[PDB]
Amino acid sequence: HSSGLVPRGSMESGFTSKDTYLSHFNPRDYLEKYYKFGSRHSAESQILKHLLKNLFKIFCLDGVKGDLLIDIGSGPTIYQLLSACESFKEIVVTDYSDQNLQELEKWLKAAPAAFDWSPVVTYVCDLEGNRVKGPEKEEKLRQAVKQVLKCDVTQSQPLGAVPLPPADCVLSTLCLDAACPDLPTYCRALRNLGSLLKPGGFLVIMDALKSSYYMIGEQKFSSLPLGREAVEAAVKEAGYTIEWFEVISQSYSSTMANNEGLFSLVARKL
Ligand SMILES: NC(=O)c1cccc(C#CCN(CC[C@@H](N)C(=O)O)C[C@H]2O[C@H](n3cnc4c(N)ncnc43)[C@@H](O)[C@H]2O)c1
Repeated sequence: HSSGLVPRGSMESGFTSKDTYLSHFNPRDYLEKYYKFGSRHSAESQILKHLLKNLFKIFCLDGVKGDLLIDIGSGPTIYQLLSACESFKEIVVTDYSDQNLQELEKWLKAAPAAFDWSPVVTYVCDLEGNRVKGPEKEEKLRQAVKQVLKCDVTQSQPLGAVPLPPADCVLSTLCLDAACPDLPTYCRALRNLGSLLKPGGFLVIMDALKSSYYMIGEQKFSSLPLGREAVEAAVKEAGYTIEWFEVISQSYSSTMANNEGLFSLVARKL
């Protein structure tokens, strides 16, 4: 093993192996290290609020809406879907790592051991005008999530053999940097994801810029350090057109990730 020197599961290829996401990725540690939302003025909270505001604007003031939205690399998180469940009749959340989708499956049952998204749900409700309070928002979301599937962005069929109608949208937060060891792997995954999108559908990606790693405590995972133009071009060569592309300076703390901001885009398959 490497021991901090380089990302775990990467001494050989240079990039954390996907089997490492089944070995050493503890979703409950991840949730508490990035989504506690306990103090709102952590570096983690400021980033999350921006993610939530972008999702709110994309899904509640912009057009993006429809019948099916497929979220890619959900991990064990549900925040990226709270504003989205207002505009899509059905949401299918996916992930590669069985540990993350069970920690997810615990949350749709509202099982007591589950992680508490209570305050995060609350912050999205006030954004959306306080039509509802938390518990109903969570219950609106829980009925919308209609499937929990094993997923792999590196495959010709990312979702394997599971049949689904073409999605009205595909979303992916903090995954592709984590899932793709290089630019050709990165570009291939965005074409694999287009495999699930109707023509003229929406691709919504938010990720980290020039980030070579992120931490969950002391276990270090690899991240593809991409710049805006690398991402801008990678998406363009996957067969999409970018309707909006935004970049913010705000970064994770040096202890958790060495990103230089995050990016946020809306694209459409040509
Ligand atoms: N880039 C940085 O430095 C950085 C900065 C800040 C945070 C993070 C993070 C992170 C964790 N992330 C989920 C987070 C997400 N839903 C969210 O919280 O927003 C990993 C996800 O990708 C895994 N995966 C791995 N291989 C895959 C493959 N081949 N196909 C499909 N999925 C694959 C999944 O297991 C899933 O867990 C990274």
